[PDB]
Order: sequence, then structure tokens, then C-alpha cells
Amino acid sequence: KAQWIGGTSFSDSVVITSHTRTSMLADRGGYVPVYKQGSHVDSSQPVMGMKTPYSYIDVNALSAHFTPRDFQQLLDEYDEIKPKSLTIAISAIVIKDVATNQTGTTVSDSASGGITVFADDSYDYPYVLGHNQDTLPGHLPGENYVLPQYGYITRGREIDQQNSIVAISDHKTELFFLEHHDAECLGTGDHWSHHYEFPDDLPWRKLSTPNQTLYARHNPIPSSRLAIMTGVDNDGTAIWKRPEGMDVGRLPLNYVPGPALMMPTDTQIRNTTFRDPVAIGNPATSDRYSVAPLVHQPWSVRTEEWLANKTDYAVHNYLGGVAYTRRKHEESYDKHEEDRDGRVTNPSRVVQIDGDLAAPHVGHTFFVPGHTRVTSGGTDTVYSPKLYQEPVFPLFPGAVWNPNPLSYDCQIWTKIPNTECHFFAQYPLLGGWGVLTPPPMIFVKLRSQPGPPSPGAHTVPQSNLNQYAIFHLHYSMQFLVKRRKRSRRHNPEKPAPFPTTDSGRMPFTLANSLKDPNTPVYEVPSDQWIARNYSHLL
Amino acid sequence: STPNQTLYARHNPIPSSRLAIMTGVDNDGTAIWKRPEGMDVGRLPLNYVPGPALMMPTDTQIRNTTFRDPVAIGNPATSDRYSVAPLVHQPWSVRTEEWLANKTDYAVHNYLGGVAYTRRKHEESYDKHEEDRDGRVTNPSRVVQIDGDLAAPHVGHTFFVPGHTRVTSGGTDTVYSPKLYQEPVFPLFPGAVWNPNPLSYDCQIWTKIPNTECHFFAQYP
Amino acid sequence: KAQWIGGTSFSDSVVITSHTRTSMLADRGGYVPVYKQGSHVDSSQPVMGMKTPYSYIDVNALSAHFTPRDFQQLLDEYDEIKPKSLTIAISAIVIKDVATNQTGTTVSDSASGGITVFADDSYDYPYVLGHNQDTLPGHLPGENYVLPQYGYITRGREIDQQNSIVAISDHKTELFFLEHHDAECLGTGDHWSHHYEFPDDLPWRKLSTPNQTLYARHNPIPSSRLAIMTGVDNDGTAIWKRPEGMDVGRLPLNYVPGPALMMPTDTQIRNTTFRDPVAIGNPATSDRYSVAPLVHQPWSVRTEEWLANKTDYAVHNYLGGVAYTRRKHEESYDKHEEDRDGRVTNPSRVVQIDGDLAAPHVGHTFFVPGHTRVTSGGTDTVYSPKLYQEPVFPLFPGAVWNPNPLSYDCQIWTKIPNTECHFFAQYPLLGGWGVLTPPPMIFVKLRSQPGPPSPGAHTVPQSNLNQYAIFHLHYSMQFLVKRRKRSRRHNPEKPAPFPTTDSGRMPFTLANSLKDPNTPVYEVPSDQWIARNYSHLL
Amino acid sequence: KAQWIGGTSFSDSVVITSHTRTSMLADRGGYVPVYKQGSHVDSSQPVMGMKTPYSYIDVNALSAHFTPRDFQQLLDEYDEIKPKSLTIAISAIVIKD
Repeated sequence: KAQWIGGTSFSDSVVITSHTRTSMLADRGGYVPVYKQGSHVDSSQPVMGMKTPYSYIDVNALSAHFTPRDFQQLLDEYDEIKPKSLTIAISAIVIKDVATNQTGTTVSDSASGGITVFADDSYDYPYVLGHNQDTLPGHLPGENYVLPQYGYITRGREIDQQNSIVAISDHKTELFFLEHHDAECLGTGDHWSHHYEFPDDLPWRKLSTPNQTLYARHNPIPSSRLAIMTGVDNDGTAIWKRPEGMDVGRLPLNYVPGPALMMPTDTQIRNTTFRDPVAIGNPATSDRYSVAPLVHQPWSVRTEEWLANKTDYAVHNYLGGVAYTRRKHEESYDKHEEDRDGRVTNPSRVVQIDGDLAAPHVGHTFFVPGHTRVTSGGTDTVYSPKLYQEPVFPLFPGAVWNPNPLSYDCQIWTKIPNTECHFFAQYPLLGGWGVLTPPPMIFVKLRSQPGPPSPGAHTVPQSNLNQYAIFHLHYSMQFLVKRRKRSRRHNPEKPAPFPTTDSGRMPFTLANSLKDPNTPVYEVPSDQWIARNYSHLL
Repeated sequence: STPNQTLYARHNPIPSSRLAIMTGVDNDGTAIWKRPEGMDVGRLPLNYVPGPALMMPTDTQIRNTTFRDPVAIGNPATSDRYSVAPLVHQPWSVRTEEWLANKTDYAVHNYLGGVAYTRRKHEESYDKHEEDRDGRVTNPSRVVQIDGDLAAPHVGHTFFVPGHTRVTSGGTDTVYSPKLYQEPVFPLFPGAVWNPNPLSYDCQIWTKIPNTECHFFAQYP
Repeated sequence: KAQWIGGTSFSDSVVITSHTRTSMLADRGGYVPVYKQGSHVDSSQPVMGMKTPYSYIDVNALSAHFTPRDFQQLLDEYDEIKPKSLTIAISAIVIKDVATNQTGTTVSDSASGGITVFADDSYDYPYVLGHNQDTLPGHLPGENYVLPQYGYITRGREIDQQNSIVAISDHKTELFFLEHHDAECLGTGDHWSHHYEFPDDLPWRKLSTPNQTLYARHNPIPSSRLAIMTGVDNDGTAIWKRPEGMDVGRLPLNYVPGPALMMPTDTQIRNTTFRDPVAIGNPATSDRYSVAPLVHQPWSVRTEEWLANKTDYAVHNYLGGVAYTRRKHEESYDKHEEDRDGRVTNPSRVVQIDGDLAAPHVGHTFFVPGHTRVTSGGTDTVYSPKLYQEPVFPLFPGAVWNPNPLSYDCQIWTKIPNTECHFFAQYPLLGGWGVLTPPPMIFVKLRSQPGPPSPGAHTVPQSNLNQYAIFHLHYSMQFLVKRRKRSRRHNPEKPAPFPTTDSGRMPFTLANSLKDPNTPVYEVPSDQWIARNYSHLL
Repeated sequence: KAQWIGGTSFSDSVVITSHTRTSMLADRGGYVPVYKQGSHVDSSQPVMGMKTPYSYIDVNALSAHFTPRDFQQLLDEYDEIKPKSLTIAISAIVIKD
């Protein structure tokens, strides 16, 4: 009994989304390492790497599970979505044989073919899901999903021999043969499904924007009963000032904002580019590795211009911010690999509208007193210290922040690195939900059929029979949700902005022709859809 | 057991990322984006940052002058201080294999603020040698990690060479030239991952968490 | 229900190792004898031989069952491994048809094909397993295992007619048609498994090195209470000497070493080579047959040089020693058959570190008294007898020795020849475990499909349809093991040396490129891994 | 019943290490304070201190509990050691004059 699965079901409790897509297994070569030496002149760093004949299914995004309309209803009626479960089923396996002839390529069923699939419930192989690498089902059903090959990075002893750093691999090099593991041989007419359930421990990710500025919550009517020290006068007077309720910037507050990198966003107009936005490394010029979204901050802020409420607001993209690259939708001969070093035009930028818990901000202590009169001219040296602008405002004990919202393309989960102690790891900087035990990587490969054996004559094994498998991939995921409790207010509350396409056409639809009749162009919004829809009092 | 993988390289070297990091702005507001390939380990945006780090110099100063104290939170310009020596969980000393033909004796780098167990005298008679004062100790056990660490030894928070930040670029409100790229003490952020120091064979087994109102990760001394 | 089997499981009691490999059955010709006449000028000796259309599976090595890492953990945590069981399962049988055309070779499934497999539980066919002949699964999964053809040697009446000896075969010639025996026809979608259990009588083979020199075990403090006769003085004085405890060489001992051949190892530098190392034969020059590892001794000893503790120790290879030939790992067009007479460069030499129960030794009675004064000048003749150096120190009643350790490539079992009386046969000189009833030879052959029958016209049967079978071969083996009881000692005990590759790269890993980009080179240690890891008091 | 205790026992679950050592109690003086004044020129900082006639037993190290070989096997076969318990017994007290 194979049934095509699809459609979503909303309930008050739970959201159940189901897709099915024809998938393909290319024949992947045998285990091959990919060793790319690093260079200190560039930013390259040595990777030992491995490539595997196996291929896995990466279903991890919201965009995969929620149809755009299903993502719309998600926000309208709900708040606090948390993922509950994930099923994946391979079914309708059919394995073609590609026979290359001078006549031509003739594909024909192989009644004898098979595929071999298994999942890691033991997490015993390098867990490659959740790093936001583009292997996903195309947004369009009817766009075949060709399963990504599986590979994994491993490190050796990494030495700086010269301008170029190389890994000699005399340690810590691992070779995982997935061949050696219990897997389930499948063949035409076999159904393999793997059900999985996220921890109950996952946090509820709010779908709604905080109402109030963090630092302005109080009664504008009364004066405070506290007196902040403004500064000293008349040599030791230490004048005190009692802030009125209205004074929002000046009122002492119980709870500080979360951390901030206070990075420049389009404040540098200079044509020069940062090699890397934020990188914790210990080479003056020798090397580095980025920590890009090092904090939970808007990657890009709307920041409405003021020229008569300019129609196109200036969108500020913070260095270290991240934008989802728009995939090519059934796009033929536009691959345009000739653009190198991965320059990407017009990515989805995840622009927040500055409904943030706290306005975008950059200076830890910004003030203009003049000298601090401790370390005032300089400390013990020529070094002029305790400079007022301090980058990276740090996390203090009393503190409050919200992580990034859920973009429609946001990754759903990721694997909290297996490590002794971790801190707020449940909120990944880059995505939805850190999980200790994630959805297993489901490894699939064509059962290899070798060619005719030689009578021990030339000792070169004939290449495997060229063949490929195509199958339905059922993947259903259940989300726990809570219907929104509307703030009880007398105002109609302006909805989150409906998506906008550069084209001006409706988003997530097939446009007839963009300078072609041939194929329709599926249109995605100019910017990343953000799951934050309605205010809620903080 | 030692962690296998570099923190920042865990992913499939085969695919390109589906994210685009902003590399920098061009042509006055172009804001060029770059999609890192899977292989690019340093350049790939990551969900989980390293733990804190003091980025202290280890044998990079060759100067015969010595630090009175390695790390000390105190509020006297010259009046007083008290050390916080192993202020973070970091290798106290890293092996850091030399490269001269894979030199047989690797240069062991001892981070200031690192700590080494003093070798006790084993039934050692009349070698007490108290005449050496101020507790100068020769050849202590240095707890040298081999740099199998979760993340390689590292020192700069934001290290880059753009030129001016073009916020507080020449200076802030003053002559003070601010937001200097090298920031010491890379701080603990909300998403973060680290491992505490391993268990040396001489490592103390327990300690008493000070009786105090609120403590943070006190279970790992 | 066919499931791919793999992975190992360690327990305190038992080790269970499982592999699965795509296998192939070539079409082997009909029964053909191979008769090679012998020559007395050379060492050749006549063999009647037989070749069979059948093919068998030889799974016998440790390297097959234990993944290198699984062999590592074997030593770290265990001692005394003994083999418990062996399962073999053929499954996922698929039988291609090779159609040769002027167009080209087109393989296509044959829904009608079959294979015919059976096992000898009666040992009624010549048992060919366990002689260390290279038919084994390649170390790399993904290296197809093409089952070896089956053949057997038989002897006739062997006469020296001339310089060349020939077997006339007027006796003792046997013809085994495996066709005539009960076997199980298999076809696409059939599962055939054969479970087997070693005797309980097998000895525990220690994985740990003896601590103490055999001849030095005693209290260094006391003097002995025995007096050895050193020699006679003053014409009949017969001076006696009481050895002190420290004197290890001179102290009389209850238990002698095992046998020894005291063979020269690299002491001959001469370019001349031994035709055969050790051969019990009765032809002055007419003929011989080797007994190569005639005793349990180190085949090769490390024997550390002294030049400032020279980094590369001089490895001494005892004549009659044996070394495992390194197989070519997915190695293409390096077959290099042009090297003839089987000259092999750089085999795995099974080098012991001289942790032996007794140091390497060569002289039975070595002494320099001068004449024995029995048979002193000569015996009854010119022959000068009872020469002090006696080769082949013999096994005496009180005696103690250890057999060779278990190399990672060591064969697991062998069949004790069916014979009236045998002596210590349970320890094969060359390998792991002699067994009375070994794992059955599992004979497999393609079910033969003849070509179109002629209308009795040319009376030459059309060749069989060219076809070959490929299938999964599950082979699981269980080992009984005992966790090590650590010698209770205050010292950390230096581990057995980790493997070393000539390349310097980590052993048992895929190296990217050796002067090629094309395929990775799987790297095996310079010398045979030895299963002896930690000392234990003897 | 006084028995000399020693030796370690490894199990899959738990590691049990035992040592026994002849110990001595010196006669320690009465309560004495040690007051060392601090100096800003140096790094010295004032400590009031106290010294007690009492003496305590500090058993706290891994090296104390794990014999080097017992520490070796610890690593070879195990991971994730956490301390479970600690017993201390004074016995065979004999007091010289």
C-alpha cells in the first residue's frame, strides 16, 4: 500500500504538513577524499574532507514543510510554533538502467536493482544536517529532488609550513565507511519509513513581535522614586537627578538588552570590502575563521528613511549578517557558474522592520564628558584607555533578548555540538532549533551492480552498471503550535507586511513569461518572509 | 575523550551553502554578498560560537621582563591587584608543533595565566633547597594539550584589515581612536559552546562552590 | 526480508563482527585438470591438480572480520580471543546476462538465472580453506569480491623417469564432481545462510605479551640452594658452584624453552639465496619440500640496533620466516605480472619486538671447553662428532613456549589433517586455530544455461549463455573474548606500538593522491599489526 | 577488625580505588594568628589568617586515588568519569611519646 501523501492540517494544538516528491539517486563515485590546502595570503584553510558514495536527505527548512499559504495561515492564527515530529518515507522505488550505446542512451527498468537506506539513531557518523547548505526539495512540486551526496570534514595536524598551510593528517583523520553498518536493502515495490520525534524540551519560538520598547515600560505619569547620579559638581557635590516617568532614555531599568556587536551597517560606503565580517582567530595576518551571526541581532534592519516617508526605505545590512540565496526555480541554462567566488546578487535579506525588543544600537557607553579622570590621559603608558565606544556590548547577569525570528527559509533544527558545557545552545544563531538528538541523517545509496567479471585478465574492474533510482520521498513534519491570544486592545493591529516581489507580481506564484514563453518563472519575495506577525506585550 | 571535529568545520564539503554572508559594500551601497562553498571552513557562517577566550600571549613576548601578575581584576592604578589566573577554560599550555622538518622537540607555548603543577620531591633527602626564594620553580608539569581542542588556539575577536570602520573611524568624540579591531577577552555570547579543561592526572578532584547567591557554570572549576 | 548486515559489537563475553560485500560469480569452465610436471633441476614437483566449475568463499583471516579500529579495540580492552562462531549468508542474488554484440557488450538481468550453493558438513571434498592463499574480501568495502574458483591437488604414482619427475596417475587419482551432491538451487530473491560453530575445545589465544624472561623468575636476593657442576678440576675434584639469585643465565631452571631452529637471520649478507629455507626431503639434489615455519618462533625480530638508539631498527628476517603479501587495493593497471617467479617487494613482515618468552637464541650447547673428551678428536672415524653447535634445539619433556601471536592478517582457522595421531595440532605454525571440523567450504556456481540445441547437426554444443551472478555476501563471525585482567603494578604500561606506514600517513585510511588524482590509495602498515598489546606475568 | 585496604577495581559501571598510608600527627601549637601586612609597592595584600592546633586530611587529587596504571586503564577502556563517593578511615592509631 503506497499512497501519495500531501496537504497540511491545522489544528488548535498541532500543525501537520506533508509533502511527496519524486527523488533521484545519482550514482556517486566510491569514497573519495577532497584535500584542499589552505593559504595564509588568502583566507583558505586546509580541509581533509571525505566524499561518500552515500547520499542523504536534507529536509531541513521551514520552506520545505510549509506551503507559502500554509506559512501565511501559520502566522495569522497562531503563535509559538515548536516542532513536534518528523517522518520520512521512501516509497515507489524504481531503478532505471542507463545503457549508453552508439545508438544513444536508452533507460530501461531494472527489475533487479536496489537501494540501501539506513538512518543514524546513534549519531555515530558525522552529522551534516543543519549547517544551511543548499540541498533541499525545490519549492516547486514537479522539480525533481536529486539527493545530495554525503561527505564530511575531518582535521589532521595543521601546520604552517610556508605562506600556504597544509594538513599532514598524522592524527585525528577519520574514515567512515557507511558500507559497514546495518542498512535495509530496498527494491522495486518496497516501502521504508523512519518516524522521529523532537525532544519535548524544545523552546516555544514566538511568532509575534514584542509590543513595548524594553526600556520604556512604566507609568508616564509618576516621577521615579530613584535618583540616578548624573555627575559630580562643586568638587564632591555628586548631584542627583530624579527622572520623570516620561523620560525613557534616562530611567534606570531592571533588565538590560541582550548582547550586541554594534557593527556598521552601510555606514561604511567605501568600496573596500571586509575579507571576513567577524573572525575569532589568532594570526595577525596568518589566518582567521568567521563567526558571522555572532549574536542574535537583526541581520538587516528596515530603518525607514525620512524623505517625506520615502517609498523605498534604505535597508541596512549589518556586516556579519546573513541572507538566504535565491535558488533557481526550474531555471534552465541560467546556471551562470562563470560568476566565481560565489558573488550573489539580490539574496533574501531577512529584513526586520525594527519592531525589535530594543532599537538598533551601537555604543556601550557613548558619552561626551571629556576625560574619565581614571586613566584619563592614558593608563600606565602612551595607550589612551577605556575608550568610550566599546564594541561587543557583553551579556550581563540581568539581561533580556529575543533570538532571531523564523524566516520562511529558516532552517528548522541543528545539532548542538556534542560538548561538555554549552550556553543557550537551544537557540542557534543562524536558525530555528538547536537539538541534542536531531533528526537522523538518512543515508541512501544505489545497491551497486558491478560489470561482467574478467577472467582475471586485465585486473581492472569493469565500471558499475550505470543506473539511477527514482522514488517518492514522503516527508511529513508535525509542529506544536498555540493559537494567538490577542492582546486585548481597542485598535485594529496592522498585520505584518505582505511579501513583495521585485517583479511586483504576487509572491510564490508562477508568472507566465519573464522575457521567455518557454517556462514559467516561480516568484519569491524580494526579502525573506519573517514569521513575526502581531504585537504582544512584553 | 577528545572532540573529533573542529567546531567551525562540520558540514558537507560537497554542497555550497544556501546562505550569503555580506562580505562588504561596493560601488556605494551595492553591499556585495558571497555564497560560501562547503569547503570554505573559515568563511562559513556558523550556528555556535566558541567559548570565551583571553587571547593571551604565549611565548610571543621573548622579553626578559616578567608580568608581576598575569591577569588581575583590581582597581588600583599601581596600588593593588589580585590575580584571576586561569580566568577561562583554555589550554594552559599548547603543544603547537614546530615546523622545522617536523622538529622532534616541539615548542611548547605556555599561556600567561596558565598554571602548572609543581613536581613534589619524592622521598628526596636534603634537596629541600629552600634557599631558592620567592618560589621560583623549575620544570613543573605543564598540562600541555596537543591542540586536539574543540577550536584551535586563537587570539583576536575581530582581526580584520579593512582600514577605518567608518563609524568612529578616526576617533569617537575625542582624540581616543576607538573600536580597535583587536579586542582582548572574547566574551561569552548566548549561542556558545566550549569544553572545560581536561583532567590532568594531578587535577584536583573537587572544590567547594563558594556559598553565594548566584553562580554561573560553577560546577566546572 | 533481506537486510544489509554490518558493524561490530563488543561485549565483555563475546565479539560479534559482521560484513556484507557485493560478490560476483564468474562463469568458470568445466572441470579441467591442471597437470604440471616436476623437474629435479628446479624444485618443481609433479601435481595432478583439478579445476572445478564451482567456486567457494574463503572468509578466513582476522583482517576480514575485524575492522582495523575493531582490531584496535580488541587489543586495548581484551585478552584471550577465541573464535566462537561463523555465519555466512548469500542474499540479494541477481544474475546478469552478458550479450556480446558487434554493437557491444550489453548486460541485462536474467529473470531465469540461478546459482547453486551447498556446504560440506561432511568434509567429503578436499578441504581447501586455511592454506593462506589469496582469496579474500578486499579491505575496502566497495571492492567487489569475486569468488575464487575451486580446485584440488591429487597425487598419482610419482616416478623419477629422467631429470624431470612426472606423475603417471595410475593410482590415488580422484575426481570429485561437486555436481553430484545435494545443493540448493537459488535464484533472484532467494536467501541462503549457513550458520557454523567452532568447537568449544579451541584454546584461548592470548593477546598479551609475557612479562618475564623465562629463565629469570626468582628472588634476586637469595642464593640458590642448588649447586651446578661447573666442571672438573684437579683430576676428579668436580668443582661445584652455587649460583646467586642475580645470576640469570647460570641458574638451573625447571622449564626449558620450546623448540627452536636457530636459523640465520640477515647474518648471511651473501647475495646467494636459499633455494628453499627448510626442507625435509631425501634427495641429495633430486628433490625437497619446504617446512617453512617449522617451529613457533618470531618470523622476524625487531632487534633494536645500537647506534645511539638508531631511529630505524634493523629488522632481522629469519629464513623460513613468512610475510603477508600486501594486496593491491583497488589498484588499476599496477598488476605488473611482468615480475615473475613471484618476487614480492615490501611484504608485511610480522615483526615481533622481542617481548618474547625467551630472547632470540641459536646454539643448543655453545661452549668453549675444548674437546668433550668423549668422542674428542673423533668418534670411530675421521668424523669429528658431537659438535657443540646443534641446530634445531629439540622439544624435551619439561618445556614451555608460546605460539606465534595473532597478526591482523593471520588466518583464523585451518583443518587439522585427518590423521591417526597429531601433536599440538591445535596451534598451526602459520596461523590462528587448528580445528578438527572447520567451517565448511561453501561451494557456489552459476546454474548453467546451455545455448540453443542443434538439430543433431554439427555435434558441438553451443557454449553456455555468458552470464554472471552478483550478490550480497553476509559473513558474521563471533569471537569469545576475556577482558584483560591488568597486572597490578604501579607503572603505566607502554602500549603496543601503533602501526606505521612507509608513507608516514595514518594507517588503514584513504590517502588522496599518490602521484595520481584518480583513485585514493588505501594505506596499510609497513609491518604486520601484532595482536600482542600489554604485558602479563608468566 | 582492622584490615589494610588497597587496590582498585574496575567495573563497567564504577571504579573503586583504595589506598592506605601510615600517617602522622605532629603536635601543632595552640591557636596562633598569622598577620602579614600588605604593601602596595609589592603585590602583598594584608591577611589576618589563623593557625589551628587541628590538622586535616586533604586527599583531593586524582593522582592520590588512581595509581598511574589505574589511571592508564581509566582512559583506555572508559570515558566520562564522574566521582561517586569518598570514604576515609583512620585506623591502627598508635601514639608515641
